[PDB]
Formats: sequence, C-alpha cells, structure tokens
Amino acid sequence: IVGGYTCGANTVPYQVSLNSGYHFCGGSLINSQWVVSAAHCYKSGIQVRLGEDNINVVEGNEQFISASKSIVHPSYNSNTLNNDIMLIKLKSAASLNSRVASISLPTSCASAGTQCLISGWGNTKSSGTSYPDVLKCLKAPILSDSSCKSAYPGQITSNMFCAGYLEGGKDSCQGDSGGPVVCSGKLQGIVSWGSGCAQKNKPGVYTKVCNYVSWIKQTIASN
Ligand SMILES: [Ca+2]
Repeated sequence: IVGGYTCGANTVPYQVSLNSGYHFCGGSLINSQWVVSAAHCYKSGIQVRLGEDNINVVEGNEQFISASKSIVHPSYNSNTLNNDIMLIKLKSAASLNSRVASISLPTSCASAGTQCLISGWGNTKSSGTSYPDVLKCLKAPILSDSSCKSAYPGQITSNMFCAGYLEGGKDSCQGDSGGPVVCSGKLQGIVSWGSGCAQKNKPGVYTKVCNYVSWIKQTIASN
C-alpha cells in the first residue's frame, strides 16, 4: 500500500496472508473454511495465516492453516487478468473471534464514488522498494467506469473496476495482490493489477467480486 496508514492490530480481521515460505499475496476470509484471493496468486503449497498484524513476529493471535485445495476461476486469463479470482479451502476450520472474522459477500455491486478500504503488506513506495511488517490500510473511492476505461484503454472488462486517485500518490501495490477491497462492510474487490503503483492517471484495478457470487456459493457448497 502506497500512501496509506497503519491499520492497527486486528482491525481488519478478515485479512489473511498467503505464505509459501514467505508472504506473497493477501486474501480474505469469507467463512471458517474458505479464503478468496486473486488467481494470479496461485501456487501449490500455500499456508494461510490469519490473525496477523506483524507478519514477521508471532504476537499470539495467529492461526496458521495449510490449504487443502485451490480453485482458480474456470475462465481466468493470465494474459488479461480477466476473472482474477481464486478460492482456497483450509485443511481445518479457523476459530472465529474478534481478531479473526469473516467478511460478507455482496448481494449488490458497489457504486461509483463509494469509499472502500484496501489493505495489505505490499510495497509502500511508488519508486523503490520498502515492505512493511505491519498491515497497512488505504481508503479509496471507486472510480466511474468511464474514467477507468480512459485510464487503461482497451484493457478494462466488465469484471474489473478502478479505485484510487487519478492524481496518484495513493494506491495498492505489489504484495497487496489478492487482498480485500471492502465497501460498506462487504467484499467488493480483490487487489488485481495496475500500471506501477500510485502513478498519475493509473489507478488500481480490482476484480469485481459481485460478478462471482454465484460461482463462489456453488463451489463452496460442493467442495
Ligand atoms: Ca504475527
């Protein structure tokens, strides 16, 4: 996250870290056994870390749970990042408490101008590299589809939206991928892509979760 703030310990209780020997992507806990992330975060041998604030220190609230299966969206296109969404099932159920809690899926798509909360452990610089150990947060509005398509001509599908600041300076970034965009207390987006981080006229692009709710519900009910 570039230009954001320190969330504060366990104030984003649905945020997870995906760990393959190191943190590599974020995700969101949607119930006690399932995490949503980005398909471009796929790898084998994922461990899901819940209840994290400082990813480099054991603080006492964490639950570390191996993934039993990963399900990438059947229409995911790694070239265009269309349908950049994946489900991860945990080998055993998480214990839900005040520090580890699920986020609701949307019944409805969010509106342009809605302020959302984006979070993660990704790079905090627009130029250069500095990774935080504690969870960072950013509030950002959803942009109109026309300003989104203007920013990334020919690259925005109906399964994507833009959120951020056309002036630049504030954005998600590498390492935030897979993480939550929460608007009005529902998961509306997944950190997906963008051109650099926090660049002028290049806002963040997010998977539009409201398009996937049927697939998520059907998949969880059969796996
Ligand atoms: Ca920790």
